[PDB]
Amino acid sequence: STGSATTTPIDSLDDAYITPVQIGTPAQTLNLDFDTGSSDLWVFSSETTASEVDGQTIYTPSKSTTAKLLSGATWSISYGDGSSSSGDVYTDTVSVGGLTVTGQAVESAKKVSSSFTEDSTIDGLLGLAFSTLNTVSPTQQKTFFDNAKASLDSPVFTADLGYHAPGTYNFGFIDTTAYTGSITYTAVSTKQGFWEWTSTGYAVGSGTFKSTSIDGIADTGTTLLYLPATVVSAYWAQVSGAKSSSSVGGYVFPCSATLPSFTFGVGSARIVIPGDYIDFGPISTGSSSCFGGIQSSAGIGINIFGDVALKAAFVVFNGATTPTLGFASK
Repeated sequence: STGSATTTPIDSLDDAYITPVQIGTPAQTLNLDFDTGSSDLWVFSSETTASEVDGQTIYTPSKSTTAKLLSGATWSISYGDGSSSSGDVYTDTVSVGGLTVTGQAVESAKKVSSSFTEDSTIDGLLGLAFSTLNTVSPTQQKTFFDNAKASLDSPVFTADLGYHAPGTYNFGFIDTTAYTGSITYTAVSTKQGFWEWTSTGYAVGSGTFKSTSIDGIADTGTTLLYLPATVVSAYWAQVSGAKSSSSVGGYVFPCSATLPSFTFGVGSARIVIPGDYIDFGPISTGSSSCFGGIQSSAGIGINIFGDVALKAAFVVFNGATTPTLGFASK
């Protein structure tokens, strides 16, 4: 089997991407944030505290003839941005782009933090990291990809995120029309539960490539590109007037600037992020200070190849017995 679904930016900045997901019988379609940095499929639901729902579409398990309470199971998750959610668990039929999993753990939110409430466009998350990170207790649950894997034509999914445009998540096949050149594959460590890999270096604009190992995670659920402070300083030093602002929370730059590109290495191959992809617009409405799309990871503990980086590539998440990542230009 295979699946193919379009993923759409939630706003004009590509702050996140939503993909429609069918849950239950008859189908209830919710728009989920596919997140290769986490491993829980959770939704706003009929159980979510009413004051914490503000425009989201909710899953109502009592209206699904295939929903079953997973008795005793609870979940609770905290994300790197400080947001969180928690609740109980049903199993139900879940379909993405024509690919159906029966018995998928659907984690129903009883509580969500304010940033989720405040984002009316995201009805939940669909985790695509390794199932060892799944938070369901006392019986850990498998991700959608893990449950689908054996049925897929090939044990892979691909992320093809658009810049200010829709893109595609495919399951079970590699669309050879969706990229240029060849796909370069690189090793993955699953020791932290992430799609963790080592970039071979970087360049700023037309500058020379610096060969240096940068360990980080391919994370579709993170908006920006978070890299070591040395690398980020070298980038922003090429933008007149750019500075790190403690009050804003990162590097800002004059909105009148033209940003240089940023290149990252995948083995001997190179992925070029155009400068425009690094512009996240005014820090507040009407400001001439703009927020940068490349930020320091120094306070995180891990480097994160988020959407800014991934949207410049066609990315293969290869879930073979020994997982690997593939990157191609497009």
